[PDB]
Parts: sequence; structure tokens; C-alpha cells
Amino acid sequence: DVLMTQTPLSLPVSLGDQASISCRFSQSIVHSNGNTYLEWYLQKSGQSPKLLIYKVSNRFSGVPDRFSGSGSGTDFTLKISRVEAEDLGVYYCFQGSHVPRTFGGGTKLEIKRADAAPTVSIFPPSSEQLTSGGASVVCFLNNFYPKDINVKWKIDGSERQNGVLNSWTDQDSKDSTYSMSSTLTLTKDEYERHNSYTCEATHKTSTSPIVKSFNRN
Amino acid sequence: EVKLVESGGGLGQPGGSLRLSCATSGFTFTDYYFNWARQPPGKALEWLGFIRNKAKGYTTEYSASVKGRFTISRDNSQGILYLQMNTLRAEDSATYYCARWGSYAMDYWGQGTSVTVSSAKTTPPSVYPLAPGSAAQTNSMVTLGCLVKGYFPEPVTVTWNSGSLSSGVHTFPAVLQSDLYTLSSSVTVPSSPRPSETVTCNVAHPASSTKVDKKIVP
Ligand SMILES: O=C(O)CCCCN(Cc1ccc([N+](=O)[O-])cc1)CP(=O)(O)O
Repeated sequence: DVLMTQTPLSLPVSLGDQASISCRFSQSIVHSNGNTYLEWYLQKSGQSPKLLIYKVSNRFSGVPDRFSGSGSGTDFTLKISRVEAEDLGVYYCFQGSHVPRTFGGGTKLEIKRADAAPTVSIFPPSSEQLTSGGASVVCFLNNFYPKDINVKWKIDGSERQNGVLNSWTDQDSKDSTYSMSSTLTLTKDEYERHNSYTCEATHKTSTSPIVKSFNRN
Repeated sequence: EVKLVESGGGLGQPGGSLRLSCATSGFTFTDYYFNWARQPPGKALEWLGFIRNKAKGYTTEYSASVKGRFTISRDNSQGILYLQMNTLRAEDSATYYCARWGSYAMDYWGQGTSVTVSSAKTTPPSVYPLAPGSAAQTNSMVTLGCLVKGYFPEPVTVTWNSGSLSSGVHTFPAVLQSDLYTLSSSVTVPSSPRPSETVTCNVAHPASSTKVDKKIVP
């Protein structure tokens, strides 16, 4: 079988710059009839995927000339010169001629901006939730850049894995940052068995982790 | 105009079945191969399989993820394409798309049809105030929020002070928890404006006919 590798997962760019996306294969996908069925599609947020380039370098009618596909045998490239707002979304290379027939992992075109540390805020369980027998501790890690971030939960100083659910926002249309929310959900019983609750974040903006905690007492 | 229309989406029962259709018009149906793809909310687009044209005998190919469990078929007299999904799983919750394929590859796609595989029943969410601890250093700005827990189906709407607070707001994508959805939202205001000025999250869950205004009390 042929292995397809689309890179990168994420592609930060500035408006006006060119972007290059890569689709490579573990072996040749040229068909005996001479064609190479390597296609490129764009899927904008909340939209159906749309064709951009077919058979490696054929730009579909209606696609701006800024877009172009190239490549050969095992290595393929989608180039976008002078990137504009309309181009933001997820690009996928695709081939359905060799097993596994498939789309690539996707490349999300995003906007480049200055590094920004997150604003971390932790919140204890409300009396309303407690009365219902549950205890959720919430931590927001807001407006950071770049998107990569790590969060650790600790109860009484020991790391906690069970019961943690996380959510992430799409890049902010206005300030180009990212935000994250993590919630540690415990029973009232377990919550009332411990005192220290910590949400700790590590981001490329600092070697020191951001630590936010609260004590039940 | 070349047209592909998916339909049949809805809530599916785990272990059940569901047949999606893709009605076409505007071109010669039998000349084309047809593809089915799906995109789970918060996940990548995924290829499911295709059915070839008349010249190729309408044979089929499937992804390893669904081979033997989904069936792709086509009614050549009606110009309709089907996706028979058997023994539904939660991983099948996604927006499904059909697309023809030919010399111009997948040049025309349908608008998609959404499927959600769950045994849950409509359930209002519990709305909880998120206020900073008694012991927590002062700041220039203060962040508050609301945890909207355990509802079904999607979605819920969250505003702050009736949309009066729009800037500095982050409503996070919902996640599945205990077979129900949970979401949170954050709002950031200057520290001098609160608690002197009330901050309330207005959460609406139309399916259960609920609207909750939760005030963030210190
Ligand atoms: O038969 C032709 O001349 C066109 C197809 C050329 C080979 N194809 C390439 C091919 C066909 C279908 C797709 N698609 O996504 O639907 C992609 C690539 C494979 P097969 O012979 O049908 O197995």
C-alpha cells in the first residue's frame, strides 16, 4: 500500500505571502494510462469541500490563478501566491487510485501574529452544582499565540488525569489568538476529600509554567 | 446546473441503521463515479468509498473504517446515490457529503447531511456560575464564565448581558460527557465594573424550551 503524508497540519502565514502545502507518497502513484490522480480541495469553516486542482496541475475553472499544483511521482505541492482572507480554511490533498484511498490529514491555513502568553483563570465548583452532587473545576487559558499549549491538573499537588475534558476555539477573527478551556469534573464526595486544586499551563512564551490554584478551604 | 442533494440525516440509534440519499440532476448520472465522505464535528474530512460509472460496471470501493458495515448503491433510473449505514456507532456522528468524480475529479459536491448517533433524550442543561475564588489576587481585568452542563441535543446559545457584552467573550465548542454535551463560556470585563455592574449569562437550549439567566455573584 502507499502511505500519503500531507504537511503541515497547520500553516501560519501573513496576508500577501505565498503558502506551500506538501503531499508526498511512499511510492509512485502514476497510473499506467499516464495520468496521476492527485487532487487538492479546500474546506472553509462550515462549508462543503470544493475542488481546486485535479490531476496534479489542472486548476479547476473558477479557482483564482494564485493557486497552482505541481509535483511528480511521489512528491506534490500546492502553492498559493499572494494569500488573502478568502483562502483561510483547511486544504486536503486526495487520491482515490491507490490503497488506502484517502484525503490527507489536512493543512489549516491560519494567520501569523506575535507570540502571546495565555491569560489563565481557574474557577471552583458553584454551590448550585455542589448541591446537585457534582464538582467541576474550570480553567480558561485565553488569547494565546501560537496555538500549541499544555495543561496539567493537580489535586493536593499530585497530577490528575481522570475526569478532565478540554475544548479549543478556532483562531480569533479579530486578534488572531487562540483560547482553551479545561474542566476537571469530580463528585462532591471526591471534591470534599481534597483541598488544593491547580490548573497549570506551559506555552512557548515562557519556560516557567503558569500556575493557578484555589483551596476548597 | 449540476446538482447533488444529500438528505436523510437526523438522530440515529446506536446499533441501528440509516440510509442517506444523494439526489442528482443537471448531468448524465451514469457517466460518473460517486463518492461519500464525512466530517465529524471538530475532526478531519474522511473518505468513505465510491461507486464507479456504467463503463466500470458500477463496482465499489470502501475505506477500511467502514468496509463491510456501510453500503454504497445507485439507482440509475432515478439518478439517486445511497449510503446504507448499518449498526450505527457514535463515531458515525458527522456531516456526510456526496460528490461525483470524473475527468474533472470531485468538481461538484452536495451541501451535506448531518447525522448524530445517540440514545440520549432531550435534556435541559444545568447552568453554573463561574466566579473567581475568595482568595485570588486583584487584577485590571476580571474573567468570569458559565458552565453549561449535561444537555441534549445540540445546540445551546450563550450571550452575556443580553449580548450587551460581546467583546472579550469566548464560548467554547461543546464536548460529549456522560452521553450529554457540556460547554463553557468566558467573559472578561475591567475589574472596576464588577460586581458593581451585574454580569449575567443568558443560556438558551431551544430543544428543551429552556432559557436561563445566571448572574455571576462574587
Ligand atoms: O476509468 C478511467 O478512465 C478513469 C479512472 C482511472 C483509474 N481510477 C482513478 C480514480 C478513480 C476514482 C477516484 N475517486 O475518488 O472517485 C479517484 C481516482 C481508479 P479505477 O480504475 O476506477 O479503479
